[PDB]
Amino acid sequence: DSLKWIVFLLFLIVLLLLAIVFLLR
Amino acid sequence: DSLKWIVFLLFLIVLLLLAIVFLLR
Amino acid sequence: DSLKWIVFLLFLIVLLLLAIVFLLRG
Amino acid sequence: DSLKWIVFLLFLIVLLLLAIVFLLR
Amino acid sequence: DSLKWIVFLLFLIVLLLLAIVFLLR
Repeated sequence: DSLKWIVFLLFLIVLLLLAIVFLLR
Repeated sequence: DSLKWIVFLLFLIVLLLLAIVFLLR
Repeated sequence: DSLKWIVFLLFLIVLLLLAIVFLLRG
Repeated sequence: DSLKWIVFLLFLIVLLLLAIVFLLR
Repeated sequence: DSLKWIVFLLFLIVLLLLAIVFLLR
């Protein structure tokens, strides 16, 4: 489907923002 | 529910972006 | 419907990204 | 429709991320 | 079709965030 990929990409975005916060701190 | 999943991930994204804003400022 | 909440959160995200742009500018 | 606004906001998010990348480069 | 555009923009956002992480590291 496509909503599954949308959710997975949003999860990847959450992970990448977590990593960005880690690197900023 | 898909839509519900998307709202929660976007809320996490908003929280992380607020954290990034306050880490920059 | 959750589409309204999705649009609200995306609008907040746009605002926060503009804030980040301005913070990186000066 | 709300899908058009979602696409528009995502496109603006892409533009803002491009601006962030350009500023960081 | 708007879902294809949404997935495309989300994938581009993921790529840009990966670039931001790779630039911060």
